[PDB]
Amino acid sequence: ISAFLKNAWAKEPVLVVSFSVWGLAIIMPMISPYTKYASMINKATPYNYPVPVRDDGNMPDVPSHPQDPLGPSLDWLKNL
Amino acid sequence: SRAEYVVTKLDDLINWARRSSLWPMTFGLACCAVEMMHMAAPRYDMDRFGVVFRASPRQADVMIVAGTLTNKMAPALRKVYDQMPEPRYVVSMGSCANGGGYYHYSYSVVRGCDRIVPVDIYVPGCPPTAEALLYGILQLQRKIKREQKLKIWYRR
Amino acid sequence: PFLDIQKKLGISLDRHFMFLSAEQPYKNAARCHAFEKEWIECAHGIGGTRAKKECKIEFDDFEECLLRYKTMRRMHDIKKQREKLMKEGKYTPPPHHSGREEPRP
Amino acid sequence: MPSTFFNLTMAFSLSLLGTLMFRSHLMSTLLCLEGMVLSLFIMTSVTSLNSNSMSSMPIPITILVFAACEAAVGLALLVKVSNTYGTDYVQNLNLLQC
Amino acid sequence: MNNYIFVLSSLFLVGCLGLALKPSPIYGGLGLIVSGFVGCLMVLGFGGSFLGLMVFLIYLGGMLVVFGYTTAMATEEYPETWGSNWLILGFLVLGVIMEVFLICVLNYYDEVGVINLDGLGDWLMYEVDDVGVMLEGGIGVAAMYSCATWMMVVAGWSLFAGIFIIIEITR
Amino acid sequence: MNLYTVIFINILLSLTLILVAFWLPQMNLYSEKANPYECGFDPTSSARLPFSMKFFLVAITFLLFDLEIALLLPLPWAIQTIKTSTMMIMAFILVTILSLGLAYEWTQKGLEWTE
Amino acid sequence: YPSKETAHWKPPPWNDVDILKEKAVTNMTLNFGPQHPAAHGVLRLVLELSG
Amino acid sequence: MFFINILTLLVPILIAMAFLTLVERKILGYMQLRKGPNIVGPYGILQPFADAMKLFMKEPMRPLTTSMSLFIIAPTLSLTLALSLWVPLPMPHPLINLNLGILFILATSSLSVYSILWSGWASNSKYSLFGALRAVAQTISYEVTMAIILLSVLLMNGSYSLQTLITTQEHMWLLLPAWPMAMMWFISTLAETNRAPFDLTEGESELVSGFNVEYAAGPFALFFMAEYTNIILMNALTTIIFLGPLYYINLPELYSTNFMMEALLLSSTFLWIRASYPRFRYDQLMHLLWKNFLPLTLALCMWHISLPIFTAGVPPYM
Amino acid sequence: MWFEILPGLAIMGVCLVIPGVSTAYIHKFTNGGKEKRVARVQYQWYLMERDRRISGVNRYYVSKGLEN
Ligand SMILES: CCCCCCCCCCCCCCCCCC(=O)OC[C@H](COP(=O)(O)OCCN)OC(=O)CCCCCCCCCCCCCCCCC
Ligand SMILES: CCCCCCCCCC[C@@H](O)[C@H]1CC[C@H]([C@H]2CC[C@H]([C@H](O)CCCCCCCCCCCC[C@H]3C[C@H](C)OC3=O)O2)O1
Ligand code: SF4
Repeated sequence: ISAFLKNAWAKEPVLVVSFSVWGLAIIMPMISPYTKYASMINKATPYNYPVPVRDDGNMPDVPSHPQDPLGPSLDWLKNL
Repeated sequence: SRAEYVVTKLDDLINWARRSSLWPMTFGLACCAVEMMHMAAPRYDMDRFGVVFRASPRQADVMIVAGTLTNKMAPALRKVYDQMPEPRYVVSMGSCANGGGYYHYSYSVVRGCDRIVPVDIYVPGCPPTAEALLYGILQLQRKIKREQKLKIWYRR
Repeated sequence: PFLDIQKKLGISLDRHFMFLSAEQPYKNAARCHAFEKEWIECAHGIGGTRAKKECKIEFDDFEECLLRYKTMRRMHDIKKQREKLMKEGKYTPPPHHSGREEPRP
Repeated sequence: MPSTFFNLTMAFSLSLLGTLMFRSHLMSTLLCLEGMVLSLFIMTSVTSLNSNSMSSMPIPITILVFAACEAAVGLALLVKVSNTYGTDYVQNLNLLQC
Repeated sequence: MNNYIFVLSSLFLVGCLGLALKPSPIYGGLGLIVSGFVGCLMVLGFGGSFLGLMVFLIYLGGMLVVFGYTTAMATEEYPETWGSNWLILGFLVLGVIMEVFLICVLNYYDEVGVINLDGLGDWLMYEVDDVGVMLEGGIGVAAMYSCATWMMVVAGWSLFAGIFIIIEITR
Repeated sequence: MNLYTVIFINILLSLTLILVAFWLPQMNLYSEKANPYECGFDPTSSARLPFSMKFFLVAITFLLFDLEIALLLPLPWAIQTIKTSTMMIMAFILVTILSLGLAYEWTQKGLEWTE
Repeated sequence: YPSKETAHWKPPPWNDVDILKEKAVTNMTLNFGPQHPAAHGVLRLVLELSG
Repeated sequence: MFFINILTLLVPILIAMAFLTLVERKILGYMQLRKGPNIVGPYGILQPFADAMKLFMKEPMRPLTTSMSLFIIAPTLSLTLALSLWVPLPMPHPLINLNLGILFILATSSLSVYSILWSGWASNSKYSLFGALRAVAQTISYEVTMAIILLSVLLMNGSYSLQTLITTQEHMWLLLPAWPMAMMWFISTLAETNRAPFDLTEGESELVSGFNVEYAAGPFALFFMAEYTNIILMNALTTIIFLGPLYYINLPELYSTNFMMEALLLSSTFLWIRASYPRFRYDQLMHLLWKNFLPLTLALCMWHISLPIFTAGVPPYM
Repeated sequence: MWFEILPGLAIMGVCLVIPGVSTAYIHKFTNGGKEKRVARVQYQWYLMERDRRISGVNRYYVSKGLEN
């Protein structure tokens, strides 16, 4: 098939680049290491106010003050 | 001041715009049109005088009747001449178009385009040199330079 | 529906945006979200020929919230009376209804 | 909102009244279907924007995807109508009389 | 200013009425673009920007094919305009006078409700959310790719299948 | 109101120029001048006669491809979605689906013109 | 049940392929006249076109 | 204060396009060993004024076979759209801000074709019809491609507004990542405006003039008023979309100075191409853009759909 | 020679700088020496409307500092 692949490359290159990049865009997301970071960045953007939640003495893992170390953090975004 | 003086300057203004934008028509019949191309060729550029060739008679000011005008073509030339919006000019080019030229005595040649369209300037020759036609175009430009159309309007 | 295939397989192909209070794209409550949330809760299990009369008090509220027929008729009445008083020269509008007030932040 | 929808609904009605009372052309009838969908698209668009129903916003797009496909099929039919009668007229589609 | 959407809707109705009278398809397209162009505006007046430019970007492309097709199949030696037939013109002025008679007569019988002549412009927006982002119209359309994907496949298939449908008819 | 002014300023400008075009110059009208041009000779038939095209198949599929972009222009706002995976699959399928339709139109001589 | 209304009806053809009066091709004619710049001078191609 | 701003955007554009007519005749002439207009003024600078004056003092006609309404409304739309289409253009601050700026371009740029269709059909002439029935093939060929390219280009910009493209290219030209598109954008844009080698609607050889063979001097200029301000525009957009000049917020004047340098350079390139290649046949234009550009453009659309996904480079909105 | 093209471009280039430079300066003249604020979301319009009503003079290009 080597001749056919390069014969088309020699005569109709446009239909080989289209097929090549078509397969490249399909496969690249699976191999990239940053593919999972596309979702997290779109979870960071706070378009709506973060509604607070009452305390009943049984809500330990959520922070009290905004700038406290016991909540979700974006320190991985600053260093991406 | 006199109102006549302002009129002439407007007359010279409208004439000037009609002198430097004289668009002929790509209407070379035969054997002078080869020297009508040379006029458009590098040596004697017509774009210098704002003279640009356009195919449609609706967008052509002057008509260069270059080449023998025959009976079969005579109805077509008058039609094309009619389509040109006024003001329009005609520049008969060469012996075949001025009079009958070399074919004055033939059975199918109208002896000069002056029988079919009113000619403004006659450029003699066979073919006229590219300069000879250019002298004709310039001598046509000096014709528009003295129209006196708005000046007479004040007198009417 | 005619075939409960979506329920049978459990997949909500096109039954999560039936109505206004149906989980808008971002968390933007559709206009009259509370009113129709109230109506849909009222008419559950109680079905069709029993929700057309027992939940009529709530549907009318939803009908009012969405169409707003009553507010227009009400505010149209206020405007008509306001003009009639003006023609008789018995009412002078306040400064903040004419374009001159102390605007709030 | 109330005043404009009476105008949109009657816009559909006049277009509906146009796609029923035929005339001497078949392109014109297909154009009338365009106006009917044009009225339907805007009503869904205004209602979605009026009620702030951003989950219902995809619906008006889909009407255009299918209504315009009716035109695509309608125009293809009209090619076959003309290639067999050469006039596009509607009174030439009377060959099923019997 | 208050009577801004009403004038657009009325022009939409007049434009559609002109399309209902069914002149030659050349002018039908011109009338349709006038109505479609007005259709974009009133949609914009309701706070929606993305949908408005879509009705005006899809129907525009459609009329080129309709213009192409009409000059190929539906033509006459003398195409019919809105004034070629006095009857059509008669029903055009009558239609224009008809709406004014309907618009006016509905007002007196019913003070408010379906039509509000006395109160106009007040009833157009219904409590925008003053403070807020992601509210711009068109984000909803983008839901077609998320939690509305069924509309995406069905609509996509119609375009997919349609290509096959057209080829077979034109074979 | 800023954008209304601009187009109506343009409309007035275009109308004034064309209005000045028709009333400023001196005119001399007669039948021979206003007749159709048709390269010197009188037309044999009107230009309103049915003028068959031959790219009608590409004309129809242009509509389907025009509706097709209407399903692609929302992509910039669809990328903002939290998922990023349902979007991508439903984006490749749409573009891939268009290509297969184009590929089938290719082989069936759809894009070629009727001879 | 024939009557005056349906006196002129005919049965459909057996294959449902009517013998329609074969339309005459009304091909457009264009005076590719002399003044055209592409004529290389004076030449009238009265040429039948189909698009 | 707004009305004054229109003058600074309306008068200079008219003057600039008029002086493009001279620059075309001069650049074309020099590539052909000719001196363009150098007799009307010091170097022909008055040539565009001369042409403008005569056409508006040369009788316009009302042909018997035509349709007055469309024959007269078509040129108005051409100039109205070609001039109103400069409005959302950031240089660097646009006269009006549009949240959907480029879609305004697509609808209005695609609306300019109806000028050719109505102009050709209204002027009941066979050659005028041929020009009209070539714009349909001209537009069916490029519109599907031009829209997809712009989608791919902007998909690394995030929004649709033009003025966000300046922020996008703060550090690097958008040509460099998308030079494939910039070539397809440079041809699809050449298809619009009917500029050679895709000069078919106003064909001067196959057709006498093309959709203009019945427009006398007066309305005829209205088409050239628009046919060249649309040349400067799509060059203006291309230098904003691909050859992003320096913004430097504190120095707005530097953006325009650098902007004009590229816009003229690109504008000199449309005229340069006209001077070099022959013209396509309008079937080959259809095949060129539907057998070569459409495949690759669609394939590149997938490439740029995944590019922000497998690079974490999703652009922001607002 | 070829440099005769520059007059065609020199005063043409000026004509393509006016529409860009003029708008930037006209904005600063009308908007009190600040750039024209751009409202692309409802959040920004609420802010301009806020500044329009914050200031005694009903204009959003006058900014009140900490002087209240
Ligand atoms: C890392 C993984 C990701 C990588 C992804 C990228 C993959 C590599 C992509 C490389 C290809 C880039 C894009 C290629 C676009 C060109 C497509 C093409 O091939 O041209 C089409 C056509 C082909 O010629 P043709 O004769 O039709 O061949 C088949 C004949 N049966 O040829 C033509 O169109 C010629 C006709 C048009 C001529 C127009 C004149 C142009 C003059 C030159 C001006 C160029 C200016 C460019 C700069 C503009 C700046 C704004
Ligand atoms: C808005 C402000 C106002 C706007 C004003 C608009 C202005 C218009 C602008 C036009 C301008 O911008 C330029 C650019 C280039 C373009 C033109 C000029 C010249 C060139 C033409 O295409 C023709 C060149 C051929 C010259 C030869 C003519 C004789 C041939 C006669 C035929 C018979 C011959 C025989 C016999 C022999 C046997 O062989 C034959 O075949 O391109 O117009
Ligand atoms: S005058 Fe002489 S050169 Fe001119 S056409 Fe006649 S023979 Fe030829």
